Amino acid sequence: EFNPYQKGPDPTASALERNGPFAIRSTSVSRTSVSGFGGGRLYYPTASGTYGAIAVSPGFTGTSSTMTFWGERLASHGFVVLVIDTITLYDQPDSRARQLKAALDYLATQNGRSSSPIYRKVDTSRRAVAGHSMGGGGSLLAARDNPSYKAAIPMAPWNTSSTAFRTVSVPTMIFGCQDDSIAPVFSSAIPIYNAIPNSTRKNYVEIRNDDHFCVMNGGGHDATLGKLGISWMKRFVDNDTRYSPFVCGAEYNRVVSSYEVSRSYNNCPY
Ligand SMILES: *[C@@H]1O[C@H](CO)[C@@H](O)[C@H](O)[C@H]1NC(C)=O
Ligand SMILES: [Ca+2]
Repeated sequence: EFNPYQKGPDPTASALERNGPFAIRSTSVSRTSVSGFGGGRLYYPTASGTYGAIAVSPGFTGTSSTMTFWGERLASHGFVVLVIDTITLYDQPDSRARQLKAALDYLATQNGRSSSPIYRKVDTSRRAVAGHSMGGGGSLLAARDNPSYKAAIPMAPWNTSSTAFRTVSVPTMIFGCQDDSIAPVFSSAIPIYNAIPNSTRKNYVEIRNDDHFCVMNGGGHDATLGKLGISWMKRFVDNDTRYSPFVCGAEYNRVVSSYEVSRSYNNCPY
């Protein structure tokens, strides 16, 4: 009933469909300054406090630039977000899983460095992952291999075998793009959703009439996907149950019965 991780005002649909109440800054993380991952783009609230840490991976030949929406939209709702670049454009999901792990390790280190823009902004104990395509698989692999992680949002996950995810205990929200021809939802995203233990808080939202890149910068679903992603991270990274209506109740139903959505699965309520 006391939630120490609680931040921002009581959520409204309209507030969650746009940049949040937290002023943010971004800096880049040079490839040369890190091993474990290929650098990337760091977004953080300027307000004093410690926030959940979120690492986001692009997919095959993907760059951090294509997911800056996720950096800005999540950070502005009260998170520290690192959208990574990979060691190589050709890294497979198991590799993207290690890099997400290492990027989260990096944020924890920088959190103790008085020179860092994120000095004392990172709650080391509250970590989440997300990613596009092979980055989505990577995010679910990292969540499997780091069960202390609070949340995973695989977005249009590629074809890591759904078998690999039968022991995921980390609350997982999967985005699908209905007319994805690169990672068809019916053979890729949906079997992964179904492979996750039913005791694991989970959710699948499928964007109607859109392709593999419907979740990326300019995909055309900033309002709805952002609102779902913010709500998933708030719910599980911040244990903020004010966000339940947006993933399980009235405001989720609004979204998931809307023309924008072609499929919806979940083990609600939570
Ligand atoms: C998991 O839940 C699904 C969806 O309701 C159900 O089909 C399946 O039997 C459940 N799995 C187990 C192991 O009970
Ligand atoms: Ca689109």
